Amino acid sequence: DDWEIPDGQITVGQRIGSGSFGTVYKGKWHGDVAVKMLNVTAPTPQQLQAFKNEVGVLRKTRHVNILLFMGYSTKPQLAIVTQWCEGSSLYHHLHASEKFEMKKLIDIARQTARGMDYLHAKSIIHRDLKSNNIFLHEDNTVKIGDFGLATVKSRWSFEQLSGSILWMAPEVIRMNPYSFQSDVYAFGIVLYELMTGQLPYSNINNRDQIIEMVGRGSLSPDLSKVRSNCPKRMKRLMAECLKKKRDERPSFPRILAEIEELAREL
Ligand SMILES: CCCS(=O)(=O)Nc1ccc(F)c(C(=O)c2c[nH]c3ncc(Cl)cc23)c1F
Repeated sequence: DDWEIPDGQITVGQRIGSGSFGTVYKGKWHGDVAVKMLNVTAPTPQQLQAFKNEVGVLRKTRHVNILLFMGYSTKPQLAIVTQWCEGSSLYHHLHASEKFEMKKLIDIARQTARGMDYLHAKSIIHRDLKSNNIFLHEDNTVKIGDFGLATVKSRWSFEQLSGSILWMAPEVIRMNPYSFQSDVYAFGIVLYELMTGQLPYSNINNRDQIIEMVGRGSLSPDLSKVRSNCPKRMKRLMAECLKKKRDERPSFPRILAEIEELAREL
C-alpha cells in the first residue's frame, strides 16, 4: 500500500524482455530499477484486490538469492518494481556467447539452489525457472526472478509455453502438472546449460517435434556433451534432476547439500 510508487516517479526506458504475465523494462526511480509491465490496464475491483494480495506476498518473501521487490504501480498499467541486476541474466552470459571458471559455474548452481530452497520452504512453486530468470547482480550474487504471482499462475494455464519448453518437465508438456519436482527439472536444465555452455536440443529448429518427443520421453538432453572438467558428482546430480519419472528427482535440501559437498574441490 505504502509500496505504491506514486504517478510519474519511474522513468521507463530500455525494453529488456518478457517475464511471466508481463514485459521487463530498465527504469529509473532514485537510481537504477527494473519494471515488469503486466498486461492489465483497467483493473476491476477483483483485479486490484488480486494484485494487492500478490504484492502482500512479494513484501513478505525476502531472500539474498531472489529479486528484491521495491514497489508497485497501477497507472497506466499494473507493474512490479524490483532491484536492477547490472550483470544481466545467466542466459545472456552462457549462450551469448561463452567464459566462467568451474568454481563460478558451481557457485551459480549453489546460489540458485539456495534461493529455490528458500522458495520451496515458503511453499512457492516457481513454475518458470530458466537461465533468463537467473540474474547476476554484482556483488556477484545470483538473483531469481519470475517467482512472484504464483497463485495467479495456479489459477490460470501455460499457453505462453513457447518461447520456452526447454526447461519444461515432460509431465508439464503432456498436461500435477506443476510441482516442486517440475522446478527441480528446470534446475537440471540450468545445470546442463552451466556444465555444457549449450542449450538442450540446439540441433532441432522446430517446436512441435520437441513437444512430441520430450513429452513422450524419447528425447532428453545429450549428457555426453558435459565438460570433461565437470566433477562426476555434478554430472550425476544433473541426471537425477532431469529424471523423466517426476518423483525420482531430488528435493532442493538434497540438491544444495550435494553442490556444497562437490564444491570441495578445496
Ligand atoms: C520480487 C518479484 C520478482 S518477479 O517474480 O515478479 N519477476 C520480475 C519482476 C520484475 C522484473 F523487472 C524482473 C526482471 O526481469 C529483472 C529485475 N532486475 C533485473 N535486472 C536485470 C535484468 Cl536483465 C532483468 C531484471 C523480474 F524477474
